[PDB]
Amino acid sequence: MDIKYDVVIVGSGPIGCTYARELVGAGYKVAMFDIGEIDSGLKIGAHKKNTVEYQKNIDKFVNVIQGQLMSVSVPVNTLVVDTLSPTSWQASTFFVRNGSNPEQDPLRNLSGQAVTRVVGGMSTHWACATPRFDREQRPLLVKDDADADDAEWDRLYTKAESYFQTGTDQFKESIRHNLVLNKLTEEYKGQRDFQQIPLAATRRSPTFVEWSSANTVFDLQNRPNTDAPEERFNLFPAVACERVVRNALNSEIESLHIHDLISGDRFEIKADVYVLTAGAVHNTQLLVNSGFGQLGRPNPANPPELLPSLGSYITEQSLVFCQTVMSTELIDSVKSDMTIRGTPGELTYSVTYTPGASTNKHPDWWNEKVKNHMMQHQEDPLPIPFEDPEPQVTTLFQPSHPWHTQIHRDAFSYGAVQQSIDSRLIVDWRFFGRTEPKEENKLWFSDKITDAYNMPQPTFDFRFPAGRTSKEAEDMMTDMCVMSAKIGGFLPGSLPQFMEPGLVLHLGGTHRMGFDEKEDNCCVNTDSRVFGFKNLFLGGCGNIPTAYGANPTLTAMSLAIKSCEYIKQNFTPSPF
Amino acid sequence: MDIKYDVVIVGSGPIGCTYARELVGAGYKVAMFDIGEIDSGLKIGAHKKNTVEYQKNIDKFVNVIQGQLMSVSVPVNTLVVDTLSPTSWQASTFFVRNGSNPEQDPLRNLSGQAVTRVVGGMSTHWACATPRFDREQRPLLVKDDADADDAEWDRLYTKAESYFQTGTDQFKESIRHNLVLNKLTEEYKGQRDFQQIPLAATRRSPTFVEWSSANTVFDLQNRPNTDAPEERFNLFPAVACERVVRNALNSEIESLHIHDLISGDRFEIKADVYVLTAGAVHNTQLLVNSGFGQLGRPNPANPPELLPSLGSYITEQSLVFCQTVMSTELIDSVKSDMTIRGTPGELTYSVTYTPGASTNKHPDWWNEKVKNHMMQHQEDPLPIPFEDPEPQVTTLFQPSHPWHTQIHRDAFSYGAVQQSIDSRLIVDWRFFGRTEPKEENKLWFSDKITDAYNMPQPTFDFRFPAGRTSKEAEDMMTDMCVMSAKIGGFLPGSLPQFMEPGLVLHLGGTHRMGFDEKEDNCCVNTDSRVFGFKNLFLGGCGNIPTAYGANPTLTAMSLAIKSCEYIKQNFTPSPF
Amino acid sequence: VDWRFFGRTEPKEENKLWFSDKITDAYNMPQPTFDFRFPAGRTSKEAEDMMTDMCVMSAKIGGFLPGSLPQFMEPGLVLHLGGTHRMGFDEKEDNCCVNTDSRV
Amino acid sequence: NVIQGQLMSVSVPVNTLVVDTLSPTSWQASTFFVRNGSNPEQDPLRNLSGQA
Ligand SMILES: Cc1cc2nc3c(=O)[nH]c(=O)nc-3n(C[C@H](O)[C@H](O)[C@H](O)COP(=O)(O)OP(=O)(O)OC[C@H]3O[C@@H](n4cnc5c(N)ncnc54)[C@H](O)[C@@H]3O)c2cc1C
Ligand SMILES: Cc1cc2nc3c(=O)[nH]c(=O)nc-3n(C[C@H](O)[C@H](O)[C@H](O)COP(=O)(O)OP(=O)(O)OC[C@H]3O[C@@H](n4cnc5c(N)ncnc54)[C@H](O)[C@@H]3O)c2cc1C
Repeated sequence: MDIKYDVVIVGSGPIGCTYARELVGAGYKVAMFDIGEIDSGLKIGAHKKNTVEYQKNIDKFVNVIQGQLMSVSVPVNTLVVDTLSPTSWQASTFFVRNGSNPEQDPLRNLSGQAVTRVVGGMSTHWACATPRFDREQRPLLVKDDADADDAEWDRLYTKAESYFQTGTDQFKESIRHNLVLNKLTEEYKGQRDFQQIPLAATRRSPTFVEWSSANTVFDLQNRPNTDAPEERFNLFPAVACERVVRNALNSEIESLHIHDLISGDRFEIKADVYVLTAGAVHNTQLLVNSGFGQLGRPNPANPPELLPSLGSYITEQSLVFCQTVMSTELIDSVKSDMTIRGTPGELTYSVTYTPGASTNKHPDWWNEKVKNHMMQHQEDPLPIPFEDPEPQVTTLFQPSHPWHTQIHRDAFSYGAVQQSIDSRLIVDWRFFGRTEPKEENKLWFSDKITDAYNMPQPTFDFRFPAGRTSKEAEDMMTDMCVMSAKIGGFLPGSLPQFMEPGLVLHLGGTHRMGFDEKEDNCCVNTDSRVFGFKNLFLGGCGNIPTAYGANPTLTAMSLAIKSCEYIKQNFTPSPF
Repeated sequence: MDIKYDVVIVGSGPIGCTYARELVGAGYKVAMFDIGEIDSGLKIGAHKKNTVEYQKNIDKFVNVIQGQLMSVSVPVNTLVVDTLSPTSWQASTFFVRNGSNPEQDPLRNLSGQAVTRVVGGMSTHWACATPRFDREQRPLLVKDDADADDAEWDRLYTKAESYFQTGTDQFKESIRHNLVLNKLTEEYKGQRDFQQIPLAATRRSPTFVEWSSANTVFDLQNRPNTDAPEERFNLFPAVACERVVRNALNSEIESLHIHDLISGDRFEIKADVYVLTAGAVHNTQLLVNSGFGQLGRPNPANPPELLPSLGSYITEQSLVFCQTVMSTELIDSVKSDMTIRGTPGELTYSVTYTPGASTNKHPDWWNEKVKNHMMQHQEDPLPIPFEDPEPQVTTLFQPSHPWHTQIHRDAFSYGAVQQSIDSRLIVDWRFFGRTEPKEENKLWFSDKITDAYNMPQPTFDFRFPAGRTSKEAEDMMTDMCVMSAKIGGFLPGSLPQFMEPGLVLHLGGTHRMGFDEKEDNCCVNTDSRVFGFKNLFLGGCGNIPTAYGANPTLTAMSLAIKSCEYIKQNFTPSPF
Repeated sequence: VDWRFFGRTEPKEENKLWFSDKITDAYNMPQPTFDFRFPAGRTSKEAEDMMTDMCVMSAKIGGFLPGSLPQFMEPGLVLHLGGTHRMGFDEKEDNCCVNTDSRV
Repeated sequence: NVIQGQLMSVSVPVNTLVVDTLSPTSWQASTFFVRNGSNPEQDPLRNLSGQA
């Protein structure tokens, strides 16, 4: 291991890979550290759902997600167990057991918040939705010039969409996708617009989608190699990055202190440029362990030297969720162009349609698939083919419906096992609220309790803000009940509900961006540089300082691309 | 991909890897096909539990196991869902949905039986116990000379133990381990012997154990390579092997028909020698899809042409399970050698002991750990150090207790512990019964229903035989209840229970071994060669024809090694 | 607060309560058996609109209580069964069993 | 609880729950036979199961 690099990046998630891709491509000598390990196959940091086996068994992937997500702050457990044998060791109090955080108020938690420590980060298992934010949800990159701001976000998002391979066409021939898209489009005609979820993914075959991940952005292979002979990059897995060292004037970072988990050694790594992309919780943890913000229970009667806004104004979206079972009417409509004669299972049975008929409700491709299904599987009571891909439908956030929507099927940590109802009938509904940033909503770190890597234990003090955020969240639940009823009734066991705070994993604003540190109550500027420091940049959702409802990764990636522009304007790569 | 090899092996679990180690090492040109993919990291087919993150969070590994195990035969669901919306599409019958198997009788199933399709097979997540079988559980390799049989088994087991890196001291300095071991040793003094579970694992540090896997047997890297310039091996993942092609005379296999899951193309591969190691279920499926045994619901009115015993005489172990919470008396004895001054937390707190004082009940390595724990964590009410390794205690199968026992902690698809009771207190009890082989106990394949890979759907017809197997199983339950109570009372939520048939995953006898095809009712001889065929061999637990309680993998491995000795004597490597 | 919204069901000849000629109940009388589905058309469409109306209405008072989320209850839990010996003016014209004096 | 106690179900279909974890020595059913008051005439999917 070299001990000198041009650029060091902490975290190998898709935002650290954005910095790699830009900086390695421009000739910088780059090192990347991840506390976690290469597990995902020969494609380093690739999506774990890209196996034939998972794509044949997509519900099983929930268990993989559950397995790698580690809860961020678990309050002390107060469950009463009073049927132990009288001989068994029995506690007298609810003591600190099994990694729990006694700093945590159980009623002001994001109990669902969790992290993933693996090479590629959460992109090894995310659901790949990458919508753009409209102006109302998005921070300003240019003030007092809206068309210039729009133009800058358009250039960055388009680039970001190329890195992720974002598209809106991978599900265009699914019968279920079109059944639901067309119905919603018709019902809301001229009030709301429906489209495919923009997905970071490339379809390889009718039954397989290559989901994008960090690996798609940057392949994570050591360089130089035969494909990039003039580039320089080294990834170091199983390395915990613990602290950046500030110079005495707080104008520069002088080193990164690391802990190699396999050998035990602890080193200082020196770079020209330090990039932190360890996630919204862990960027904040590393900064606070390095003398930024305030360690310990916040204490206003004692102002921090540096970055007083760090870990305040945190935002996390409200999530409401339900599943439906498709209406009898919609399922009958699937075979509306068909002529069916005879009884299924006898030689006289047949299913035909008129190709190209002007008054057909469906296109020939749909009707051929129905026909074939019904004719080859005459025991099956449904018209939807067995390997039909899932619906992937959205109506994006608008002023009149200020929440993001997904009307689809995919794997999340809270997916349930359902066996009794045919899966072809079931559609998931996920509506995502925006949360106003408030100073009182905080991520802070204990000065006593440490986590499993011996770093300061994360602690949340969070409630959804009263006012607009809470009114929108309840309106959004109503919207989901109203809209979902157009498609079918709720699936028993997946009735409409707010999910545990944080489960949606879209935390932002922990190290937030703005034009001016004091006036905009922020930590980094629009180049993602930490105020006061020449050579320290932060990337990730933590930078986003606005109330958003749409999934944030694409936006965070776009900020990282602008950040790399600034780096390339201000630091020169070492000669090879 | 060449079309011609010396040896082809179907399956990359630890039994396939045994054939690979032996034959690639003896110079054969070998190819290995697996239907699943490389996921586990840059060590191909390595144990997934070997990440720093799993080992700091071992309870999460349960979720990984759940995600990768796919149920073999799921009967048609008959749960009544009568609270659907009146608008939702509603069933008239319990039709076949969600991959269920309409051939399956739900009351004669191995409902717990499941398979893993990944490179390395189940060894990417197993619990690494590798006991030898005593005479009573083991098939004869030598007729009419018990001491020669014994010597041949000892020679094979000792190689197998070398391949797996089997050891019995990786847990020797665990407090919890020794606390349980010592107490059980004393309670059964002169009646039963206790020891460490033999485990395929190597300890690397006080907090890290490298669990063994297929990778340990053979690293699965293509050859020739720098480290092995004279060897020849190619691994082809994501290739479903579908049929071995019999010659018209039923004397030889002429090719292996494969489906490349990524390109979609179907090929025939030629080899001199064909080795099937796809697991006890899928070896059987592949043979039946190739014209061996009988396809469809068994029909005596129609003897099959070849291997009439294929899929009959199947065995699976009964499994009883509970968890206990450590007794107060045992917990108090952990600290019996300590001198304690004053009062925890308070200034003057000191904990000491006298190294070597024969009045000590415990060794110095133990007291040093207790002492350090109690001084560095004075708030914690227990004297077991937080990083203490798990217990791994067994008393092996004996005539007077004819069941294998594990008294330990490890990750399985069930048995997830929880957060109310300190995990240092908890011990798992798994007792495993032996099941008599009976002809009427069968694994068969549908002639109409197919599985997710379009192969004949496996179907079980199984009950624990009445008589000894059933009597033993109930005696085993009582034995667990009596034994467990010397250590602590049951943990609420893990009370003593029989586990669902097949969850233990120790299925045997589906393609069983013997001396004589007809007199021994078997499919392969003691070289693992399919009767009548020159060039077809099977490996795995499916070979074992006896009633066994212990974990079968080491025994399967031993038979594979004998098989390789036959192959080496009877086929010549192509020139290199 | 509890929210209970009750829909009306169209009377359909095919929805029946009949009694076994073989199986008996606890008092040695013919075992009741149902053959029932909510009629498609108006009854079903109203019932779903009624669900939506409860979600829209209840939200004005508060959000759902976890563990008591909006759901259809098991058919008949409501115990308002009717029409098993129905009233009308004319036995044949009105497919009924009793007249407006409740006389058979 | 008073109410649940006095309400007797009018037609309970034959139960077809799978209990496959009985001890091997326990008496075990080969079919889903008529148990504990259930009604074999009743189609489980066209019932008023809450009628009592
Ligand atoms: C199930 C699921 C579904 C999701 N769906 C979507 C969606 O559809 N759309 C969307 O936009 N987002 C979604 N997300 C969220 C998305 O995955 C994250 O926003 C994204 O991965 C954030 O990227 P990142 O690079 O900032 O952080 P991460 O991906 O979290 O990567 C940060 C990394 O740094 C590491 N690290 C942490 N601390 C240290 C340290 N001290 N030293 C060294 N390394 C460290 C980690 O091990 C990790 O690799 C989903 C995620 C989940 C789990
Ligand atoms: C949680 C867990 C705990 C366990 N603990 C223990 C224990 O402690 N000790 C004990 O002895 N064992 C235990 N086992 C069982 C042990 O893992 C198996 O006995 C062992 O892996 C069998 O080895 P194998 O090589 O025969 O088969 P497998 O490991 O099942 O490998 C068979 C392989 O062949 C493949 N395949 C299947 N069909 C095809 C096909 N048609 N074409 C091509 N490839 C195919 C698979 O994808 C797979 O990789 C445990 C299992 C699990 C899941």
